[PDB]
Amino acid sequence: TEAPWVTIVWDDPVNLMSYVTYVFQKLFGYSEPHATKLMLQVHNEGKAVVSAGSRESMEVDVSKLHAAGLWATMQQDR
Ligand SMILES: [Mg+2]
Ligand SMILES: [Mg+2]
Ligand code: NI
Repeated sequence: TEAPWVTIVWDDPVNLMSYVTYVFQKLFGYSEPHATKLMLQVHNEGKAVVSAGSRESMEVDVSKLHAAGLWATMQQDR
């Protein structure tokens, strides 16, 4: 069966919170309040879904995030 996927960013001990907010705006076109909210969700919960779409589209988002130095994975949405 067909299924959509999500990209998840994970908290890490090195990166700056301000960097993550910028990366989400730059890579995804998100507004500042959206990017900051997602950043704080990852930082306070340990992880958060940052984007959603086809498996192929999430593969691109994971690669973009890895090149930025962020810990990203993808998984099917259930
Ligand atoms: Mg990270
Ligand atoms: Mg879900
Ligand atoms: Ni921290």
